[PDB]
Amino acid sequence: MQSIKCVVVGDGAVGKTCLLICYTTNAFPKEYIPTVFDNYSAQSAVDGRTVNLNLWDTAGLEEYDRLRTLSYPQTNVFVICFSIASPPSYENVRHKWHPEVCHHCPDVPILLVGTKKDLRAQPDTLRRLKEQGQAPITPQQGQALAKQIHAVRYLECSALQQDGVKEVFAEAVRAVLNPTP
Amino acid sequence: MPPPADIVKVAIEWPGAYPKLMEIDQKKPLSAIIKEVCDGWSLANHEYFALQHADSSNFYITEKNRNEIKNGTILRLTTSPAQNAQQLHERIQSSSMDAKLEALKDLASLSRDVTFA
Repeated sequence: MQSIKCVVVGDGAVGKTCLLICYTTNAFPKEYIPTVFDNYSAQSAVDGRTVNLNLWDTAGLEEYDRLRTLSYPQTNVFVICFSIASPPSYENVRHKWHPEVCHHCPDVPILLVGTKKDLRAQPDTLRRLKEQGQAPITPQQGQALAKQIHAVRYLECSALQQDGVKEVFAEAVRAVLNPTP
Repeated sequence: MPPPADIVKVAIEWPGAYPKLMEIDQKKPLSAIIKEVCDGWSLANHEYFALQHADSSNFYITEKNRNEIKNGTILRLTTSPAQNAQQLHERIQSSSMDAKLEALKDLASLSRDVTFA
């Protein structure tokens, strides 16, 4: 019944606007429309507990660094989307997200979902990544990264296929209910 | 045939608290808007709350300049002007110098409205 505040962040150019449009209209537009900020208040009850999903859209622009960092302290939960097979994404995450969230608040549950996984069926991105001499991230290193960021259980959901998103939210709520000591 | 414009999106922020979403129709009188807000948020004493613009102007909603409201704009809830005036008057003769300083600064900054003056 305890409604908890939420902040949704992610890497640049990942499909935040598409996700927001899908959430607000139950659609899937491939067109990209610039978005400054958004906030969705959803009344969803899981396991008999009424918690309001206070969604927050964030911008990775340099000008709004102070605006983004204003709500970072004292945040109770994060929804982060990142590319699974982007070594630059891993480097940026290790440089910015994990050390800060670990040092500031050791007891803030964080929900992490990997994105950009349905591109395997498209040979275009495979050829683009092939010409630069880049290889996909090994599963063992990904699992080590997932277990080394103080995560009880790492899970991913598909947005294009609409599979596991509600399950991901439910398991995140359950983990918040029973977190690590 | 233009699509209906009776539905709008606006977030009402709070100091230290995250906003909540509701649809606001400016055609109806402000009393009806306040009553609907109180019904939605289950807040009593409807006369002790008001609305303001969180932009650079930092002004309250007025009948002559209410068209500045735009979708996707940051707006935060504030205390009613009557309560602000009462607390400023109480802190005019307060025992704290810093309280007097900040109260006078806020009064000087927020003295650009005619009806509230």
